[PDB]
Amino acid sequence: NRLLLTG
Amino acid sequence: NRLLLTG
Amino acid sequence: VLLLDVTPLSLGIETMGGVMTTLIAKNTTIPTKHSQVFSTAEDNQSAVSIHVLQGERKRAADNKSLGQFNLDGINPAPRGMPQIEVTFDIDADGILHVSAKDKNSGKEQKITIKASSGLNEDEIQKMVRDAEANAEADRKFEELVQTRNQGDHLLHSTRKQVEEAGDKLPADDKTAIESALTALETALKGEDKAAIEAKMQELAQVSQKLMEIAQ
Amino acid sequence: VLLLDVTPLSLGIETMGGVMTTLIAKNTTIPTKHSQVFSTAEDNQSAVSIHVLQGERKRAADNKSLGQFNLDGINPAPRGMPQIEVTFDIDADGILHVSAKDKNSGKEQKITIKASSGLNEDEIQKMVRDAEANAEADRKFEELVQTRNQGDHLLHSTRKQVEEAGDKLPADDKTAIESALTALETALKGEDKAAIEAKMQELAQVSQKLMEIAQ
Repeated sequence: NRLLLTG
Repeated sequence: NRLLLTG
Repeated sequence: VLLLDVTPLSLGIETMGGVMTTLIAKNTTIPTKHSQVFSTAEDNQSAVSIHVLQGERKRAADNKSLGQFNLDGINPAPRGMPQIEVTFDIDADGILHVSAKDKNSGKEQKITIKASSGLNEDEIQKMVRDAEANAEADRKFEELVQTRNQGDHLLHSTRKQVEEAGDKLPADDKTAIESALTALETALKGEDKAAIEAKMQELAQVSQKLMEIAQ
Repeated sequence: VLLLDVTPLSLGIETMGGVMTTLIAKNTTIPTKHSQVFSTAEDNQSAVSIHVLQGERKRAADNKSLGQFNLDGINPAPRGMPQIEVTFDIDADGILHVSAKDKNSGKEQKITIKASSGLNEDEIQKMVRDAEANAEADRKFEELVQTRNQGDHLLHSTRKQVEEAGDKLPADDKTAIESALTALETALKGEDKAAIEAKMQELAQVSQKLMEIAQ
């Protein structure tokens, strides 16, 4: 379960 | 975040 | 300077999915002390089993078992909330001290492993050989567990969210969602990655309203 | 047989904490196709940025950036629920095709990277050199991010649980818990691992009643 940011 | 079982 | 005392193989513990999680990497010079915090796999879990492993394989079962012990007294809490700090400490004498401590209660349990324990020189060579021979199979196993664990989180989370939504969740939606959850739970019991992914996908396709509410 | 077309350095993306997550490992022979599912870091996040990286460093910033693109249209959902499948596909010509697909909506965005892009031969050698030179610093960085991410989950989860508990949670408890949450959130903004761990510990020590209720 790996998360990604929003840029 | 890594989980462990109960034996 | 002329020589170095080093760990021939990786040292770690078994985590959910039957995978070996390394605490101290191969070829690390001792003395050395490393730690990592883990948690419970199930809601209201009262104890965790620390299965110490030596080896380079991704499957815990394919590694050398150095022993195991339990840490109990973990107070009721949702899965993944407890903080069980596991520390691997190898001293100058080459003795490995493994400890597990519950940060809420402060309870701790330890296991001490003599420097002569583990695999012998040839066995070490065989372990490195096999790990290299099975690098692909291990990669496949690792991604399978990653998938299974992600599905388990989805299953567990979705169920919590359904309850928390109650009447907010439309009947049509809850029917689709719960069928998909049952299907997902069945998939998780198997070894077919595509099947697990298929059920997670179905769940993602019918849970849009639930997600909106839960959000 | 006489030669092999291989990837000189690891290929992957940047994940929460500014760490490089590998999709295709170093020295992999092409053509090759690997995938992994990721999710959103924040509640109601409407898009994810896919920052493609080439290199052996744990810090995304220390790797070679191959480019980036966004996948938008992600429907409202709690953080960690969306399923964004990221696929790295290198074909016979050596062209890397990176795609991100939202499993709920089926939307997909891609970036294609020419075989000549990335780092050149010497740079590859320098990258391997530096990675080895900074193996310890990278280990420290990795555990820092592991700690920060665990604290973030604790912070985020605890807050959800407090709301869900409402009046079930005694005033004394909620006061202690919320102070600890504020302290934790401040810690997460820094680089001190011990400080983050200290605040997670305090939270674990005063959240026992909350955990019982949430459970």
